[PDB]
Amino acid sequence: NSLLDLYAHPTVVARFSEMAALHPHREAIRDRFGSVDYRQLLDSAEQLSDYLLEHYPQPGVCLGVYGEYSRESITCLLAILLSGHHYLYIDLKQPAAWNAELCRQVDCRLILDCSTTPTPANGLPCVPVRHLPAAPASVARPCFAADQIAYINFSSGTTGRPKAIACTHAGITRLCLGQSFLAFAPQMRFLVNSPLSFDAATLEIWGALLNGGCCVLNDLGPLDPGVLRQLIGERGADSAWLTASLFNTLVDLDPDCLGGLRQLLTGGDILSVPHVRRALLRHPRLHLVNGYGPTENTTFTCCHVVTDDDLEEDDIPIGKAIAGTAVLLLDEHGQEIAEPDRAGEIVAFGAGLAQGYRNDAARTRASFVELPYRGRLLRAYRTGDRARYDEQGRLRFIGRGDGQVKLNGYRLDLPALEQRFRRQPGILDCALLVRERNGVKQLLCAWTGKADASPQALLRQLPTWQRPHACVRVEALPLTAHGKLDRAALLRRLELDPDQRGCAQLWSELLGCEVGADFFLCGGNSLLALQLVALCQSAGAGANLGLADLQANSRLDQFSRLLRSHGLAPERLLE
Ligand SMILES: *P(=O)(O)OCC(C)(C)[C@@H](O)C(=O)NCCC(=O)NCCS[C@@H](CS(=O)(=O)NC[C@H]1O[C@@H](n2cnc3c(N)ncnc32)[C@H](O)[C@@H]1O)[C@H](N)C(C)C
Repeated sequence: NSLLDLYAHPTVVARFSEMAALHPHREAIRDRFGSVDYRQLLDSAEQLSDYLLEHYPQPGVCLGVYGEYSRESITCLLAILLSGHHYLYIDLKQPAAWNAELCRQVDCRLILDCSTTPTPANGLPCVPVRHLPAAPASVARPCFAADQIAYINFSSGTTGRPKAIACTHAGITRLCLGQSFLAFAPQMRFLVNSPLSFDAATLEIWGALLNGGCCVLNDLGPLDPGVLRQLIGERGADSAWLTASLFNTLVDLDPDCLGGLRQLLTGGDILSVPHVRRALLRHPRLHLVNGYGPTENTTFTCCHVVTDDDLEEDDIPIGKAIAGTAVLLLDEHGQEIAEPDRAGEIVAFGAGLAQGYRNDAARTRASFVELPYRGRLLRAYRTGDRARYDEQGRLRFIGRGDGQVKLNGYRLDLPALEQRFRRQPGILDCALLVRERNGVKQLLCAWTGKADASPQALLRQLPTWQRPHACVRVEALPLTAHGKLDRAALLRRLELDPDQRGCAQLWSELLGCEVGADFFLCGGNSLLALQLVALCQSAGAGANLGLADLQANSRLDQFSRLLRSHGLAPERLLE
């Protein structure tokens, strides 16, 4: 209270400059090539900023960044902030129209290309930053207030129209300073892994840099037991965030791969108590935290440090408001719930509140409101998350009233996506389901219509994380006696060679889908692909990669051949 006030918090750049001044020789960044210390990071960043200010001397413009984590991409984030501008991650894994739409929404001037590999941009103004000329020698940095935009993340956008959520310097410095839920210290080594399109990345990067710690970048490829083990062992990562279902996957595959971490946060969806239990009894000294919050409130709203006693609950508490934030639980009538075991909506106040939804006034007025807190009448955001208090005054997550789902940490408005499928030519009806198989989520799509009507165009237009893992055509969507989609019925519906029939039984058991002579059109996804590859490696492989045998071999023709290359299909069943 009064930390709820944006102006009580410093700028990202003021705080970083403070760190760089105190800790010139501490590792700021550790990548495959070495480390960069604070003084070096600061210089590089200032130089690149000299270039930016030359081309965009007026504070407050949106600049893009592309490429997987590198010393250059971090440096770019810093240079952008230093110039009074804000960053937008343009993911080139995504379809052109989608990225172009983002850029239009925030008026993205120029993209700073750190991509190691050749950029097939072709619509967009990319400038490669590596080996850049070293422009005119200095510029005074604008001294902006803490309410300046640091970065943009987008609303789901399953309508086809994603809305920009502008987050502020104060949101970040609030997140990273004066907290109790994690120990932020100069000795911390934070794994930088999460997709920079979304807000866990915020914690992983700024948590370290604002505290004099080191960012340990994953430049080794998708996170899995071996890569994690490597980032911990060789590079000394002691602190990490993992979206709940990735945490689940790792714990199931190789629980000891968590060994060496002092601090681990997970969240982004409802935590699995069994997996939390296994990680904790496996690693009794681990400081484990359940982080909760919407992008609109900047990374975290509530966090809960996990205890022994929690391991007997049906759900891990999401705990309490972080410093610089406040929450209320509201009834249907708008009055705060003061007592245990009574469900209501989570409402948020404080320094984490984002600007609103750029170019959407209605959404903005709907969830960004003024509401009384204590005495004062404060700006607030309504999460749409139903929770309840427990005996100890800790929040306990219930769920949502609208159709919004988390798909392995990704935010989707499912109804709008479904409707998007209905609009496709020759498609009568469509049902979208998210499934909880194997600690992980799957997005399953069943549609009715012309037999030729499969919506491949639409899928090519969807950002990758919005594409169903299975698209099946059906006779009809099963209705119950009450007229409601019969979900169990639907999932139920969704269920040759010597070794070709083995691969397809395996895939069936793992995916919950069909045989007949493709994994990622069959209900596979990146997490399940991890598990499958790990099985295959248990079996006398590991020349068999996440890349080779699955993506290059994804048919089950190509996979029955890649399998029958080294070993037998029936063996994996008991591995
Ligand atoms: P494959 O699928 O191709 O690849 C696998 C990986 C792991 C690479 C891929 O799936 C991946 O990267 N997944 C993670 C995606 C990601 O980085 N997501 C961002 C984190 S979620 C974010 C805000 S949010 O998207 O708006 N979601 C907020 C709502 O989510 C629910 N929620 C959040 N936290 C919860 C907890 N602890 N318990 C229960 N529910 C929770 C609520 O409905 C929120 O309103 C936030 N900022 C997280 C916390 C960082």
